[PDB]
Amino acid sequence: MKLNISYPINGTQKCIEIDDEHRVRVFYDKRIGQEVDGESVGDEFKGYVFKIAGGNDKQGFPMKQGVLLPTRVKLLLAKGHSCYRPRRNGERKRKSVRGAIVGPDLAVLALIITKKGEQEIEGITNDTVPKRLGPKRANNIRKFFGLTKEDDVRDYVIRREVTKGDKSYTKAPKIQR
Amino acid sequence: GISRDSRHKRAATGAKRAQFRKKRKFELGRQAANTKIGTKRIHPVRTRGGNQKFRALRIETGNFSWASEGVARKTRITGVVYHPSNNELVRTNTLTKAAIVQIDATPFRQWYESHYGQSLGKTSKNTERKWAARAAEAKIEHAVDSQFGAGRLYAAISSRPGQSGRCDGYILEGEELAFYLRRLTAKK
Amino acid sequence: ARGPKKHLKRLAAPHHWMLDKLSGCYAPRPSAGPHKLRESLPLIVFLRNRLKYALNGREVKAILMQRHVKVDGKVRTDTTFPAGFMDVITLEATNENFRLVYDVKGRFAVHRITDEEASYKLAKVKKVQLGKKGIPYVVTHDGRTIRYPDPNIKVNDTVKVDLATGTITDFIKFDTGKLVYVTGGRNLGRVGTIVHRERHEGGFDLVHIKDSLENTFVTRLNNVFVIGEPGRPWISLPKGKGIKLTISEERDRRRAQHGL
RNA sequence: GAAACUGCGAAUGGCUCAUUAAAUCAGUUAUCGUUUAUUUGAUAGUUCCUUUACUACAUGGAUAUCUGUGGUAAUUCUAGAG
RNA sequence: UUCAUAAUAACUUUUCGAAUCGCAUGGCCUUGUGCUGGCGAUGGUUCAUUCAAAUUUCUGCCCUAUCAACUUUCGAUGGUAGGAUAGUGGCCUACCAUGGUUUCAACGGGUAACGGGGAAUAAGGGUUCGAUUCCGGAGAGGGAGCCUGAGAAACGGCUACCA
Ligand SMILES: [Mg+2]
Ligand SMILES: [Mg+2]
Ligand SMILES: [Mg+2]
Ligand SMILES: [Mg+2]
Ligand SMILES: [Mg+2]
Ligand SMILES: [Mg+2]
Ligand SMILES: [Mg+2]
Ligand SMILES: [Mg+2]
Ligand SMILES: [Mg+2]
Ligand SMILES: [Mg+2]
Ligand SMILES: [Mg+2]
Ligand SMILES: [Mg+2]
Ligand SMILES: [Mg+2]
Ligand SMILES: [Mg+2]
Ligand SMILES: [Mg+2]
Ligand SMILES: [Mg+2]
Repeated sequence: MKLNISYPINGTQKCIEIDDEHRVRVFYDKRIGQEVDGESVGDEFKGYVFKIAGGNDKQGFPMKQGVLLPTRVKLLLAKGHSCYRPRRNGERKRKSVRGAIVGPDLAVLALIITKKGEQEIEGITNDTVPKRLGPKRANNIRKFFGLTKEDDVRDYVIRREVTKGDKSYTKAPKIQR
Repeated sequence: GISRDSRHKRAATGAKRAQFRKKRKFELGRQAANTKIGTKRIHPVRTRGGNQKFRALRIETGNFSWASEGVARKTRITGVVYHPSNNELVRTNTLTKAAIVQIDATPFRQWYESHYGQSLGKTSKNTERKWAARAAEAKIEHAVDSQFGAGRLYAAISSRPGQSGRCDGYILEGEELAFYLRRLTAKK
Repeated sequence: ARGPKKHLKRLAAPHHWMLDKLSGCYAPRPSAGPHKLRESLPLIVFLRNRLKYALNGREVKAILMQRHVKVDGKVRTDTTFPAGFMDVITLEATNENFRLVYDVKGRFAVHRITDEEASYKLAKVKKVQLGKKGIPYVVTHDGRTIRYPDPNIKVNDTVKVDLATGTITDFIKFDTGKLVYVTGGRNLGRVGTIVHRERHEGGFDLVHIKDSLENTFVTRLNNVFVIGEPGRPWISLPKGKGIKLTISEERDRRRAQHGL
């Protein structure tokens, strides 16, 4: 089934389709938050290792963390929980949700790559996705720079330039605190 | 869901009132605290108009006051020995208001020792002159000395742990204590 | 209803706002403020209706927003502000100053009153209490809480707030033979002198009032507002001074004073 | 100035008369028997705890919006990553 | 009034006591980013006031006796203590007392009964109507249960059963 792999440090990710019944066999009976070696999921995944963080059932129901069940169940979710977003304040809703144990009923497996392996993936182990925007709070910028705090962080704010086609203009965030 | 409205009760005459309206929210009643002893565990409850209330189930220590010389000290509740409403709470060690409990009684003891120094159960010149000015006026009655020798004081709680969350009360003393010993001797 | 009510249908508005029973389904509900809504007067009513300076709701909103209304020396930019009895409304445009006092028909009449006296205001003492740290304080009918009052100021008494600093300037002690105003019931707008104040142990004090025309009535003490000493009112009484001419006397006034 | 977070209202208004015969309601009282966002008027030095070593010229981490990957036939369904 | 308030002893899984925004940015010269400094906007503890909300006293309701006794083991009336309540209160629990209403119609039954301000009718007395333009109450298919908030047992809010 579909596997959504995500490398955090490169900040990249991809979707991979697998049809063989045996590469996914190791994913069976493995709950969210566990680690599975990359040798047993693909001969191109040598050295790799997969943290399992959520997924989607064949009916589209996501798997909630800490359900420890290989089936679906109806749960009364509220604010703070996953698999639900409340519209009104304190609006509890009873919704279906897949259990945290991975079984054959799954359709997408959300997987983090943790350890860099031997054979490199196309654009995940190689390419890096830049951060879309930098820090905003003053001390956050200082920490992101290691700026020896008493150094007038005023100027060191990043400044993104965009060209309208006729005018090049700068846009930089306002520093809070 | 526990209502406290008067509608469900019969009329003074005795007629069975028909249901006028489904019970409201400003008439609600919540579960009893039925507090216990040990491992302090107070749960906040958000009541009408904010105004946090504190359920004080499983409370071990609290403030207790002595009326004669009027001094308050934090001390441990050690079991309940009498309850004027239901002895079942006594058997289950459920602590509610007006219950009668025993006190570790040490803090009162060395407060007395550092305050009068009469060596119950059987220095700087300033302290000596204070004691001389006191002139052995600490003639507190005999029964409290008896349980001081025993080591456990007899206190009656006065705070409501169900609402306040605290565990405050006052020692039985004077004729008060007398009365309850009679009742306790009825238990004995 | 489950919670506060925020709409005032037109017929349910007090008959002293005395609006038009047609031309509208609702009436301006006064927002929470210094006066009871039954006794108060929204600024929109005072401007659109009493003064006709505006024409409708938008005009009153524009008037209040640009900070030309000053209720007791403060702006009060909300349309339904409850400008109640004895409040002062200042318009720097037209440099005009009004004080709300009932005309003897019993209505909030438009009383153009001078700038010099517009500096201060009168108030009735509704409570005298001791707040935290043993600090005496006095609560007037506006809800103004004046701290550190004169030690012999008592309840039902009257005070003269300077309305600039908001402190106590002078006060009048309630007792017999004293000029007085009425603020409720059939005797709205009536002005007289206290002849007797029967106690009635257990509640609901009553006072007897005799006016200049030598007519006599009786009114509740909650309903009473001492206004000064006889012959020397502490404010400028409205036209007619609240004598409550009889209907036949009013007809004779219409017939006699008549020029067209 | 979209979106989203935050705040506030959504308990007002509108409709109907099914239930209800000391029930509702009306007039008249009481709350020295209580909660009260808001509006209005006032309202606080002590947060030091042994004060002869602290950020007060400003303390920390997430988090939506967004960038991208999806799932379900579909619902104001939303899981993973930054 | 055990009130307002004050004071002593203590207590707290220690609430608040501005690390927030806009405009104008003046004065002092200790002439530096130095010292101060106005008008507001949001907050914020407490006490008042207002919008209120809950209860609450007396009196008042249509027909029916082919409804004369009704209520209490399951609260019926009261006592005490506790629990819960925002708060009084059999509102609930524990233990006691056996009490409360009734021929001045209680209790039960009926209402093609929501109550009222009012409408028709009109010598006077009255008779009938009042679902509906205002005030109250109740309800969102029938039932229960609840989160958020100051305020809901909310339903153009959720949970479950029944249809
Ligand atoms: Mg309504
Ligand atoms: Mg009946
Ligand atoms: Mg007191
Ligand atoms: Mg009681
Ligand atoms: Mg009717
Ligand atoms: Mg009906
Ligand atoms: Mg009707
Ligand atoms: Mg009908
Ligand atoms: Mg209505
Ligand atoms: Mg409803
Ligand atoms: Mg229907
Ligand atoms: Mg709110
Ligand atoms: Mg409902
Ligand atoms: Mg609807
Ligand atoms: Mg509605
Ligand atoms: Mg909803």
